[PDB]
Order: sequence, then structure tokens, then C-alpha cells
Amino acid sequence: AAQTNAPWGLARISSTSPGTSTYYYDESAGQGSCVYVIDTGIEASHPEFEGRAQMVKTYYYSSRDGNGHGTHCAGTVGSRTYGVAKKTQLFGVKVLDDNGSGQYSTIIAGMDFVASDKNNRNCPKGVVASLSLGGGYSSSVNSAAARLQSSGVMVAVAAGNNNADARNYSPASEPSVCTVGASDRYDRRSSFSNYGSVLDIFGPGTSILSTWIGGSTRSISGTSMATPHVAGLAAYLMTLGKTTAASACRYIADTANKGDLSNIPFGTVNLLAYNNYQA
Repeated sequence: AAQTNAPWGLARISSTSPGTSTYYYDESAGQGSCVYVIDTGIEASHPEFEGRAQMVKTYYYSSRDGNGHGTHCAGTVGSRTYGVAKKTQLFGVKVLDDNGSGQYSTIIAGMDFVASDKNNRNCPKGVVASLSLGGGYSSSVNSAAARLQSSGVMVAVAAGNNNADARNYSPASEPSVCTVGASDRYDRRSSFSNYGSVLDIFGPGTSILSTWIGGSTRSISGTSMATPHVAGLAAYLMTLGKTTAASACRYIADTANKGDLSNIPFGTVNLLAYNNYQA
């Protein structure tokens, strides 16, 4: 399948070169997989989700996304126009309030929730969790992300936006989950992106167009935006039977575009998510 005039990040993930604008993908499109977006929520009524999104949990007075960030990230995972895996089921878990904040105890509860909740969902092709959130190092936050992964969920997490080594942030610094840095449309490391040995992969993170609340759309930037490209890619590759939740981060690294990014610091991986789709 070919989507013309796609957001640049979608085009980049199915291309061997920057500077193209058509996104190419197998029509299976993550059908039969699920992705949890653990964030400020998801505006499930957005036409872009086509009925494939739903809120499954909140820790606050409402499951509504009153921010937009969770909706934007879900849209990069799975919206019809802005998404990587255009037929995945999206589940929203609102661990962050409408100011984008959340206590680590709530974040942890949300991760453990997803590890159990997948057993109440139909995801025969596999389950992914996208975590576009983070703060300072916490062994407890890392342990939670490690249990979620261990339970059979492909966990993708933001490296962080500090232009710093991600070893000092959580769940970024957890070795067993997929830690995602951000790039721009010219294959430069995004200027805010964290880096370091704990990074596993980069995805598109600067100037990313996706869904927003009030049935709208917006372009914003962050390792928050790179993470759901990877999450959507993993769901798409699991539906194709190419990988599994346990192996998807390795598989994405194995199949990435290599050595193509600039301003990657010595000792950080130079690997850009790529779907290796041959139309």
C-alpha cells in the first residue's frame, strides 16, 4: 500500500533515504495487534481512529484526554492518516493528568495494569505498550517497565528531551525495554533528544503531524513522538509474523537503517527505525 503526501516520519520509516513523502506498508497494517498508549488518555471519538481506539483505564476524575499529548501519540501509532499501524486496536491508559504530569506510583500502577489487562483483550498478533513519558532515575519505575515487558508486551519508551545521557532517566534507562531517541527530517539527531548506551533505536521526532483533541491535528516535537513510531512499527511487524514482543526491539535494531543519522555521540547506536517493506 502507498499513502501519498504522508507525514514525513511515516515516509521516513518505509524508506532507505530521507526526503520522500509517500509511506509504503503491507495492507495488513497491524490488524489483530493491540497497542496501549500510557499517557494523558486518547480522544477515542476522533474520526482518525475509526472506532479502533478506546479508553480502558484512568487514575483521575476522567478518562478524557484534556491535554492532547496522549491523543497525538496514539495518532502516530494507529490513526488512519497519521499512523504507522493503521488497523491496530488502541487502548488508552491515563496515567498523566491534563497538565501532562503524573506521580511515579500512578505510572507504575498503569504499567502493571497493562500487564494484566492484555489478558482481557483480543490481540492474537501481539501486544505493544507506548510510554511517551519519563523522569529522573527510579529503580521502581524501571522494574515496572521490565515486568510489563517480561509479561509479553513489546514496551517502547521515550529516551527523553534533555539532550543528555538517558542513563539518568526512567523508564528510559531500563535495559530490557526499547528506548527510543528522536531524529529530524534531515536525518539529524533531534536537538533535544537524549542519547547514550541505553538507547536502542531512533525514530522520527521533530515536527510530527498527528491527531489532537477537539477532533483536530497539530505538529509537535519530542522523543514522545518518536516512541509511537516504534510502537506502531512493532505492532505492524508482529501482525506480519516477522517478530514477537520479546524480540521486536532487537528485530527493529537488526533491520534499521544504519549509520545514516548525524550528530549521534560516540557510543550511541546510529539506527533509524525502518519497516523494510518492499512494495
